[PDB]
Amino acid sequence: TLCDRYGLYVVDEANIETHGMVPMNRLTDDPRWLPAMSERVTRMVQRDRNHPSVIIWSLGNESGHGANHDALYRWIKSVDPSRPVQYEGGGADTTATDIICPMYARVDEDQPFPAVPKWSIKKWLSLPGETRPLILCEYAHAMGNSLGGFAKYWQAFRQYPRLQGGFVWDWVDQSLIKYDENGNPWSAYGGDFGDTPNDRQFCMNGLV
Amino acid sequence: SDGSYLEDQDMWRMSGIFRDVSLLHKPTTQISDFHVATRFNDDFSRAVLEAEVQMCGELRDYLRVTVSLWQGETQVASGTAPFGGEIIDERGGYADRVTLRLNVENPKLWSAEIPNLYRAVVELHTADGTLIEAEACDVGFREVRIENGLLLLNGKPLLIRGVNRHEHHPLHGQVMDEQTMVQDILLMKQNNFNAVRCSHYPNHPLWYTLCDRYGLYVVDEANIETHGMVPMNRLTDDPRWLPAMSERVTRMVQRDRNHPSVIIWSLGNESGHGANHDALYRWIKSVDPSRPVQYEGGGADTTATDIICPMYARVDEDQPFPAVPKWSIKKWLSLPGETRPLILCEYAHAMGNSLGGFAKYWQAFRQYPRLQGGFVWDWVDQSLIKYDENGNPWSAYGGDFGDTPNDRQFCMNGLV
Ligand SMILES: OC[C@H]1NC[C@H](O)[C@@H](O)[C@H]1O
Ligand SMILES: [Mg+2]
Repeated sequence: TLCDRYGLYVVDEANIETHGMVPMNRLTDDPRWLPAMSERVTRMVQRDRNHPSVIIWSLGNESGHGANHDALYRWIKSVDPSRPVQYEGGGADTTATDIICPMYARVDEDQPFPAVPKWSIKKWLSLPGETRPLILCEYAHAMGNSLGGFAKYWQAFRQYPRLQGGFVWDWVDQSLIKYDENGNPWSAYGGDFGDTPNDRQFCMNGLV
Repeated sequence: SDGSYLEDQDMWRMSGIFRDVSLLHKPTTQISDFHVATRFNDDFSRAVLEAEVQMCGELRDYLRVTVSLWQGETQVASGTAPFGGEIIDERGGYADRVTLRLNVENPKLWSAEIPNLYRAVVELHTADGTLIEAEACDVGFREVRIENGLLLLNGKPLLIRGVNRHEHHPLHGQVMDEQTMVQDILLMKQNNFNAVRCSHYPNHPLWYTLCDRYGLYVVDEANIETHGMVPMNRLTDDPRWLPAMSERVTRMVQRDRNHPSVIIWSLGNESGHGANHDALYRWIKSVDPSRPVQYEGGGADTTATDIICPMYARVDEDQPFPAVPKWSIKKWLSLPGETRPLILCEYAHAMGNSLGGFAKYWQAFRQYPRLQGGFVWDWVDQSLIKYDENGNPWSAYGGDFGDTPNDRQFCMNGLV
């Protein structure tokens, strides 16, 4: 409602992420989990389809690429033809996405990982057969004293018509407040609550 | 002559009888034309050689044509037939033509790396076996095509290491001889070139034979350039000049279509973009579907080209001229709708102490699949020899002969 009134475009994302599985698509390629995944996508579209601020649907995050993704992609295109669908998993340019949407691809340098390469963004646009626009679903990791090289993305976004921008990672540091002996508040991160194993300061990635 | 309006290339303007003169004796019943074509299976393990032969003179029942294919001293395939094509339309077929199909198993493929040639002999003879005349050419088995935005030879993506070459000799002007042609080809291959662009006219006929034998890819170009017109397409958009332009393209294709080294046809150079270009583009695609057609004029990506072929576009920087912008090459590939491969028909101007930034093109050509290389401008400096008072030779350029107006040292652009 507030994004409708003040004016922001929204990408609305299904609550599905299975990053800790080996391989990443162990559940999303299995037909017994297709019921559970379909509830997460269908109920989101049925709740949010009337908001003008929502302009793109997303199938979730970091779940590899399985046949359950292609089925749900097609379900949305059929009940709501008015918004594009995007999905980054499985190498960012699968058949479950209308937009090429890499995470952390660089402007000029290739990162040629097996199965899921991250081409540089200028090269990706022009791979034989490729016609979709490219919007980074995550770029420029803002962890601590960071954002070096930010100007180089903005120079590319303005020069190339099919590079249409991206989403910085991310808005706000996820730190929590603890109290010392004198009751003075201090900012805490992973491991400060006796939680174990944990990933330490990696939860603080914000611009604010 | 009025032909001069079509011959405005950047070069010395000279005149006379500058290539060979011959007499040829043929019998009254003769072979008047023949074409050779090669078709392949998915993995290049089986080929069909298709030869079409046409005759002139009086048709008799006893006439026969034989085509044999030789690899060195070994006959590899052979076919014989009487005259008479298949039915073509409601009025019948060509009585004075015949098509032979020869099967070849595991043919050795032609490329610039390994230039394997066969010899095709075409005999016109009687049924009892008296020979009337023979003709022959060198045959290379190769397939050139554009598939999914890439230019492929024999199923693999080419990387063109090309140069533009003019026919120029400092003593003899525009007269070419075997010795100079061979010297150029050796130096080109010793310096890692695999391709040459005939800037900007058909070459001496021996040139194509030597590129077949030593292995270079050739771009063969029609003698049409109208650079000095305002605007550049004043003649090429005018239907009264369509006859003159069509003779320049059709006669080149009819002379050179059998050479394996020719892999791309070009419609000419710097003539803007007019409707005469689209018509001739379509004429070639229809008589010779086996080679792509390219044309740079009119902004390098018009409907008269199968390949985007800019001249002097930069790697990273745009040059946004009105009507005919030169995008940087990485950006051009990805303009909305664009799917063709990009090969620069001229890049890296080698005038004097030059070629700075050359490494930056080669880094891009290797990183991007649809950037498939280009042709440097150019091979040899066009300077001429003058003599001083003591008879000492010195190298001369525009203006040194009292020619006026002239363009000074701009004629010297070579790597050698
Ligand atoms: O030397 C400049 C160069 N520019 C482009 C032309 O095609 C060439 O003939 C030559 O004039
Ligand atoms: Mg010119």
